[PDB]
Amino acid sequence: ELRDQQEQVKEDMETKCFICGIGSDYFDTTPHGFETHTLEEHNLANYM
Amino acid sequence: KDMVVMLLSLLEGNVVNGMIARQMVDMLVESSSNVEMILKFFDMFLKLKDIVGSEAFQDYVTDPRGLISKKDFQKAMDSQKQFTGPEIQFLLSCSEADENEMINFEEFANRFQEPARDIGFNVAVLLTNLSEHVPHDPRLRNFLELAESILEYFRPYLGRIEIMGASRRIERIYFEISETNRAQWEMPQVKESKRQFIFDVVNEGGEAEKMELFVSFCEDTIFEMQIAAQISETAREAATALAALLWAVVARWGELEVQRVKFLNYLSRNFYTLRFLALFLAFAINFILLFYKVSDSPPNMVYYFLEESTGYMEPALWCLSLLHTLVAFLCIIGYNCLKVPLVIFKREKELARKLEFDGLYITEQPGDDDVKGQWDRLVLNTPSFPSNYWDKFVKRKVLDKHGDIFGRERIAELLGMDLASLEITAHNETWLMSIDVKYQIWKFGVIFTDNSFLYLGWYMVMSLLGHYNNFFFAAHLLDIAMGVKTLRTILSSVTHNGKQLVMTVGLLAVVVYLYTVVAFNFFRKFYNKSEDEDEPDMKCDDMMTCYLFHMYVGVRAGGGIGDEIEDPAGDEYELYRVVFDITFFFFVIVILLAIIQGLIIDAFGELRDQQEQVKEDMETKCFICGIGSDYFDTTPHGFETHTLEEHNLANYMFFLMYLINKDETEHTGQESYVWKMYQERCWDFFPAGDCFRKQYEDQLS
Amino acid sequence: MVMSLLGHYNNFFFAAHLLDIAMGVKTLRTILSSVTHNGKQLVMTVGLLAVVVYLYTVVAFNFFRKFYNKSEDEDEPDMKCDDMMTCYLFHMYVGVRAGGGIGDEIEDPAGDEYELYRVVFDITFFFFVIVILLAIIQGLIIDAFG
Amino acid sequence: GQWDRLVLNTPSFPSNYWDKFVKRKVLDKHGDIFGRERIAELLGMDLAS
Amino acid sequence: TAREAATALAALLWAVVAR
Ligand SMILES: Nc1ncnc2c1ncn2[C@@H]1O[C@H](COP(=O)(O)OP(=O)(O)OP(=O)(O)O)[C@@H](O)[C@H]1O
Ligand SMILES: Nc1ncnc2c1ncn2[C@@H]1O[C@H](COP(=O)(O)OP(=O)(O)OP(=O)(O)O)[C@@H](O)[C@H]1O
Ligand SMILES: Cn1c(=O)c2c(ncn2C)n(C)c1=O
Ligand SMILES: Cn1c(=O)c2c(ncn2C)n(C)c1=O
Ligand SMILES: [Ca+2]
Ligand SMILES: [Zn+2]
Repeated sequence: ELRDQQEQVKEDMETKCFICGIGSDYFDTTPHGFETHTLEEHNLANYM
Repeated sequence: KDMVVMLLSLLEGNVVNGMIARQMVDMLVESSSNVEMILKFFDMFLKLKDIVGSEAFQDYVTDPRGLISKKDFQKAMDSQKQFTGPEIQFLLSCSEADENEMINFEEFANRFQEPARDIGFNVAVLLTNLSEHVPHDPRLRNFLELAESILEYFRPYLGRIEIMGASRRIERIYFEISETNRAQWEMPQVKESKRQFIFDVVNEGGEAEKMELFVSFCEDTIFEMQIAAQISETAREAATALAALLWAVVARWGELEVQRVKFLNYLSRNFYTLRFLALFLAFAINFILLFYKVSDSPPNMVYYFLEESTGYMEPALWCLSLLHTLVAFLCIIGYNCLKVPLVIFKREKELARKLEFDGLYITEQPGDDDVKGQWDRLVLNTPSFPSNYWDKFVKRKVLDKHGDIFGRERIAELLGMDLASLEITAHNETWLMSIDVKYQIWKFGVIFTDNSFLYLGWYMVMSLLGHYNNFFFAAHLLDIAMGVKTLRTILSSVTHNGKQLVMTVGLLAVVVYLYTVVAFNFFRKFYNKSEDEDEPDMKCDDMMTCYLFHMYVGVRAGGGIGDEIEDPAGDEYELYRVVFDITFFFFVIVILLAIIQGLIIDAFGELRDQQEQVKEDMETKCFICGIGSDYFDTTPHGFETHTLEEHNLANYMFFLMYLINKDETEHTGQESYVWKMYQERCWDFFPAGDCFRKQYEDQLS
Repeated sequence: MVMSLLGHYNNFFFAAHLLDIAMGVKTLRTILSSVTHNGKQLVMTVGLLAVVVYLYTVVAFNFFRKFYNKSEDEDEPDMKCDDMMTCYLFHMYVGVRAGGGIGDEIEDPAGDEYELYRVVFDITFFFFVIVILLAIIQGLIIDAFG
Repeated sequence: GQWDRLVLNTPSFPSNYWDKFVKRKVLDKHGDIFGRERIAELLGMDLAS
Repeated sequence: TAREAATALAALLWAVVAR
């Protein structure tokens, strides 16, 4: 269960944007939606 | 054919309900009798071959000459009843009669087959495109109904793709798939590569990697097809029964050059069968090996062979040793001639694309981080760098691209061409001496880099050294583990959790070492494994001996360290030792060993689950355009329609090969556009989440 | 019926009719069908275990013949690992069944030659053939039933 | 299929099937393509007449 | 059970667990 938790942390981080919640689903229709979204639109470091 | 090509090029680019398509069908109606007559001609002369090839028509043949009379001709096509009476009369008028009222069925069928193939295909393409673009056309329904047999015959050769590249509008493109392409695609040699690629690309999961590796696999598959085309054309009884059962379950001066070529083709054709039979010989030699026995003196230890019918099997091992060695060497030659070109093509393509975009040497900073990237250096200077790759102008293209910035003369000496005079002469327009050394060093270096070739080389070393000691053929028994998929997964499960496994093994070693330290510091009195009181053997007075004994006994036994410990009854430290023994049991037997076992079995379970999930995801959604089956469960038998016609995976490689084959000036607008799009190495022509139905559901009907 | 008629010839044969309980109950039917559900992987796993124990027995015959004495009496030293067939049978009968490696059966090392190599061989046999193969068989069967 | 070939050319072929007229349907479907005599020999029927 | 074997085992263990 612990190992599943560390795996789920990475899975949720990669399939969902932390800043705004939903992600990689509506953006997935646009090519490279999630990558651009997390690099420019909604990024954790840019808020700090 | 030129007529219909012009017509369909005129129609190209139309919307679902456009004036062009409406006028198209209106004009087709305006010549209803004429187009119907043409379609009837095609239908009759196409069903002609089906009629003639049938056994029912063959039964009416009653002449050793092989020519059928006109009366029997009419009777046969009356029995078939496919052709109407006036149609049979017209066919009789068309008969190439030899003045004896006898007509050759074979010549009559074959003569009017080759010239009409292209035009029949084009007419079928036109009719299919009109039906697809404008479904609500009652007038076109009659023409489609008359175009029944022609469409069915030309359907396997026909293929449909739905790339979107113009004005963000999805459109359909049709082309001709030759019989040779599909026939060679049906070869299971490329089918296995298809399975491996469809596993690997889904395993990777990269968004752009999908299309990138798809195109890379298409290029590699085309190269493999080229290679294939160029190369084609008592206890003994129980032990014997067990071996048979195992085998059953597991199994289920120019003349010199001509001979060399024939030998290479022979080895390349049945390399896999050669490997299988080599495995069987390894089984046989190990089985024969299973009957040895040692003795004190020869018939000075002696390894002498003894069993019933020595003449059957003692020379058998002797001859099969050499036979296995020769078979394995032929296996090396076959592997060198078969698959090494494919990997060298992969590496050449990868380095060329890196040199073009990443510009590894125009920037001249490999960094020496990767040994492969460093070894990539020697081969640029060789003129024969791009020979294996289909393109050989990548060096000149990169020169023209980036020599204005980095200096043309700088990369003139780097990329291996003689000088700018070499390109000037190119624009102007013994075999031993033609061999370039550095290219060969790079070639065999990358050959010695690949894992499969080293596995086969280790096989060579073992087979050659097996004559030094016959027991060394037991190493060749590992092909079973390296063969069938289940044992390959079993072996890979060990390496899957390598980091975790080694770390927990280290943790177990740490725990046992700490327990050894405390056992020496407190309980050195109890470790008395000796029986005779005259010469006691204290198992724990030195660190190394005590630690070795712990690692050897405490973990292995399962009961704990106390099994070999003298019973602590009625003595000091009795409770301080019962605590130590119970915590040894609870921390070394029931947890850590269980942790390792669970790690191994869960790694294997995860590997099997991922293998099943690959096949599942194969069906949940189509990976070309990233569309699920939800839109097509709304209609009966829908996802099959998508896979077969809309975004079929097999038809894309046919489309690429068809683009390669025909010349540039014959490309249509869509074909030229997709050619340019691929040449730019930008992948947006793919549907990319947009199917035709998604755009045109309103008028799809 | 055939077994029942055989039973009249010898009553002992009526014991084979007790297997009908398995087909009678759904749970027992699933229990027996677990073996044949994943029998493909199980057969090759058994083959792998046989291959591994064969490698270990040929290694033992090549280098460890003098540690395989099983006869307590010194008058008649019974060399269990005297021939390939006998040594392989002895391993496949005792080592896997014991569950604690072959060290329970082989005479323990007393600091003689090959002591380090002997302990490495014994520990790797224990690991590979106990913690890996038997555990995989157990997990495969229980996971198929689950 | 090799074993079920044996039950084609015998009477009372649809003993348990609801439809006892499958022979006529198979005839009317495939006799034109495969010849009436061949279908008659295969299906075990006496004759088309 | 000599110095060389223990040294090699400890070196391999440290090399693995260092990273
Ligand atoms: N708000 C967010 N900030 C950062 N990453 C996010 C965010 N939301 C989603 N992600 C996803 O997490 C990924 C990065 O996560 P993480 O910090 O674990 O990776 P990293 O390996 O440290 O990053 P990188 O190698 O790109 O520097 C992003 O590429 C993106 O897919
Ligand atoms: N582009 C695609 N998108 C989604 N599914 C596809 C696509 N192309 C093929 N398929 C799937 O392929 C399946 C056919 O696979 P099948 O069981 O016939 O064997 P295969 O592994 O593809 O090998 P082969 O056809 O070469 O014998 C179809 O049922 C379909 O689901
Ligand atoms: C000859 N040829 C190929 O063989 C080829 C290709 N693209 C991929 N391949 C395999 N191109 C553009 C090409 O001209
Ligand atoms: C009389 N009958 C049947 O007996 C039958 C059937 N479908 C199945 N059976 C058994 N139909 C359609 C039918 O008409
Ligand atoms: Ca043109
Ligand atoms: Zn699609």
